[PDB]
Amino acid sequence: WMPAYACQRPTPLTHHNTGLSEALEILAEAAGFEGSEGRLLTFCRAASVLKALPSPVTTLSQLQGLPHFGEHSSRVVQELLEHGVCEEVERVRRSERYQTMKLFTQIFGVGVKTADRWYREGLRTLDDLREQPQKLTQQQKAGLQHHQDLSTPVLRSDVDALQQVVEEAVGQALPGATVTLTGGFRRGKLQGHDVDFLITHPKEGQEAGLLPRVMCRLQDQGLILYHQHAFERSFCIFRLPQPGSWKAVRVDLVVAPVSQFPFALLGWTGSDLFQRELRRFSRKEKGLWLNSHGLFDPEQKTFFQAASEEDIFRHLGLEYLPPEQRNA
DNA sequence: CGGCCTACG
DNA sequence: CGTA
DNA sequence: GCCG
Ligand SMILES: Nc1nc2c([nH]c(=O)n2[C@H]2C[C@H](O)[C@@H](COP(=O)(O)OP(=O)(O)OP(=O)(O)O)O2)c(=O)[nH]1
Ligand SMILES: [Ca+2]
Ligand SMILES: [Ca+2]
Ligand SMILES: [Ca+2]
Ligand SMILES: [Cl-]
Ligand code: NA
Repeated sequence: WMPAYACQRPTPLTHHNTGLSEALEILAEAAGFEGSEGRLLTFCRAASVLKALPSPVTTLSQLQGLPHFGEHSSRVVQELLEHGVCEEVERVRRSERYQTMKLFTQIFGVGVKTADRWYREGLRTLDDLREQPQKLTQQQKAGLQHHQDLSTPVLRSDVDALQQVVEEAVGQALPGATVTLTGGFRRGKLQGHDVDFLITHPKEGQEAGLLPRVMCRLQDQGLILYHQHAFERSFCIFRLPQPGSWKAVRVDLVVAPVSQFPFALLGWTGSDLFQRELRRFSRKEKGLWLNSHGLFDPEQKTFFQAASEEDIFRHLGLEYLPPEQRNA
């Protein structure tokens, strides 16, 4: 009754099993820190199944038949239901390894492989990194410089102000170009770690070269603290004005041709797990290859022409889910 | 047993 | 590798 | 870790 892929079922933002899902997500995160993407995926999928249930799980029995629940995930839920705590989860939480890998991977520009190397070298704190700036890329230096602000959740007021300044720069760069808010905010979240914008133009090809012109206009207005610079994606840090001051905010900008807009909108709206599951479903169940540019039939060697996200869902044989039900 | 999303910067 |  |  519970479909196996997250893209086959609605997942609302508010759900009924946060305690259980948070515990499984700890184990998922720790599996990633140890280099097991497969165990990460299973524990994420099991946590996501719980977010899709209509009611709180109160008894072991209620897991029977659910996909992605086997002996390990079931034992974790068992222990939480019976004792309010799972020893394995608590051991991970309080481990030096987990706490330090979380601290380091939370830096913009630092992933698991980098964090693990630094951990093996004996580094433990952000101060330790700042004292060895030779080990840092320019992206990491920016992430570390602005780490305090980047740890502060971005709210909706920040989004609306950011969208106004992005729209102004986009309109100055190319008349008729548009800006669409994507990411978690489009799914209905009230906070995020960054703001995501998708930029296009209704006339195919007019958007070529647009992102450098936007970035230059934002940089000239003093709004850019960091960006990597032809390009179509920018993972930036913006100097966002605040009353009497400013704060650093992570902003992602993507430019796509309008032919690709539905695919880019779907991909960048997420969630991360929802999109990996949708791409897996497409390839493994339907034989079609999905990305943020298109949906390819490798036997006909043709791309599906979609005018909306709904068209993509329909072509994949899936019930349509609005963004606020993609919170897998 | 092997697979596990995707590709741009 | 990073985005993640 | 779970599944095809
Ligand atoms: N984080 C992440 N996002 C991914 C991945 N693959 C993929 O297509 N995306 C898409 C879906 C996300 O909604 C979109 C933007 O990334 P994001 O981390 O800002 O996601 P979010 O807005 O839901 O998160 P947040 O700001 O609320 O923390 O990128 C991936 O592996 N990780
Ligand atoms: Ca990081
Ligand atoms: Ca975001
Ligand atoms: Ca983002
Ligand atoms: Cl694994
Ligand atoms: Na099972």
